[PDB]
Amino acid sequence: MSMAMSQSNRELVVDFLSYKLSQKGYSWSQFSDVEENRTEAPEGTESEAVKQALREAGDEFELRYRRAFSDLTSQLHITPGTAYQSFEQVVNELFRDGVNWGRIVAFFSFGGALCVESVDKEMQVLVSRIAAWMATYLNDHLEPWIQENGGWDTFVELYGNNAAAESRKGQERLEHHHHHH
Ligand SMILES: O=C(NS(=O)(=O)c1ccc(NCCSc2ccccc2)c([N+](=O)[O-])c1)c1ccc(-c2ccc(F)cc2)cc1
Repeated sequence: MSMAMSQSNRELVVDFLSYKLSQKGYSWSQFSDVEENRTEAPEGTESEAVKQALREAGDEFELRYRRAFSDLTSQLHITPGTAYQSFEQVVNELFRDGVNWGRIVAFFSFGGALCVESVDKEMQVLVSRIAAWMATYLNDHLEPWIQENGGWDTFVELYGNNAAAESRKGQERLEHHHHHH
């Protein structure tokens, strides 16, 4: 069978996380140490598309929304006290109007943003904790909706273009016929 969503959540936040960490030079394998097998050329499949959309989303979403969670992040001060309580409290606030594809892109970049920042200073020990909270939220606190709408394949085929348009141009005045009369 396909048995999707079998384990594309725990390593979903870590995959995008490293994508933003390597940009700063923090890496991830060195975050909490842990033995390092190797992974030279295992291949396996590496044919995931969600990581692609979530990638551009972190950029596109960070343009039209000059102010998205400017208050949410400010309400997540990192410290030896809160963690999943305040994180879920402000996070649930995002998944309240209605679980949507964009909402899933905002909660994703929002989490990686908390790790890239906590690690940007000198705290690479609470990265698995934050990434874990987002991993569980997607494990069974959102998946049921990801498929009810269509599934990750839709989250990309719907917005994440994949050379499927086969139109190239598309402009032509305004890709429309001014139906508004
Ligand atoms: O528009 C939203 N969701 S959506 O209507 O379902 C949508 C719309 C367009 C795109 N993409 C095309 C335009 S770019 C974009 C991408 C992600 C988020 C926003 C824009 C995507 N998406 O890619 O996931 C998703 C959306 C808008 C605002 C918020 C939001 C909620 C609370 C906040 F504090 C800040 C922002 C959360 C989601």
